[PDB]
Amino acid sequence: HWGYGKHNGPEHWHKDFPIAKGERQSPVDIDTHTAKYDPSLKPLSVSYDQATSLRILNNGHAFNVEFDDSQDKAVLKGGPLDGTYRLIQFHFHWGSLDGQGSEHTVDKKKYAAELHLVHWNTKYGDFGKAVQQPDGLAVLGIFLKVGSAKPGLQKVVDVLDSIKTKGKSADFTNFDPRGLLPESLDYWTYPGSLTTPPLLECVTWIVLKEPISVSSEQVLKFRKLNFNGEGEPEELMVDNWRPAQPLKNRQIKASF
Ligand SMILES: Nc1nnc(C(F)(F)S(N)(=O)=O)s1
Ligand SMILES: [Zn+2]
Repeated sequence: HWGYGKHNGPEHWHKDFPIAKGERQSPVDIDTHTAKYDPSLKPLSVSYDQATSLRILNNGHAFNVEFDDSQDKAVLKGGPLDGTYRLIQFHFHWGSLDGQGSEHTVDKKKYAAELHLVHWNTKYGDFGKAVQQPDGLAVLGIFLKVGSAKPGLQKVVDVLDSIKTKGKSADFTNFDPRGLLPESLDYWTYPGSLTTPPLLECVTWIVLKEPISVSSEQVLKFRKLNFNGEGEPEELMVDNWRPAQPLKNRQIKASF
């Protein structure tokens, strides 16, 4: 099935998922000189004080930190969004080397990794109905650069050794995602898609301008994870990013 290798990677996905060549695919290159400041944009509201993490899972492509989304505990509102979007999970994309790993690029610059916090529109009642709607999801993306350590990331780094291979999971309660956010909430926003199969065109992307810093040692532990299952030959989980897709005369709007 799909992956990130030469024989099942991004350039192959369109055969099973034709929407890969669609009109609003993600990620994209953010040309900062062409993005336009949008005064219609309301301020962004990230309300994560009640967030309830439950578990972390290696899904064979990345790891997901899962939240309890059976109530309005952690939500994203405002900015370009109408309504309330509830946090369901976050995950990362990262590279084999510090010069690559992000999915979005900024003036063609690639970061070492990208964090995605995935939220769904509560008006659609559940995640699987929301991904079938053009405004069903809101994903907050945050770039990672290598430099000083991110203290709030270390509890994630700490548990990765217990979910090395595909299908492993570990308990991950009481994790606070507020510890992953940069100081500034300035952002770029555009309509796009999931960046993995099934590549559904349901996402309002909100990409923060300010990256967070993580240490070399932290990202190195990311790179010790495995795409394969236990007892199979080691395939390091690296370069699980989709490259930039054609913008197709969407306009990227800036909040600043
Ligand atoms: N892991 C993944 N979880 N969600 C994924 C997505 F494809 F939906 S993304 N990269 O947020 O568009 S990747
Ligand atoms: Zn993602």
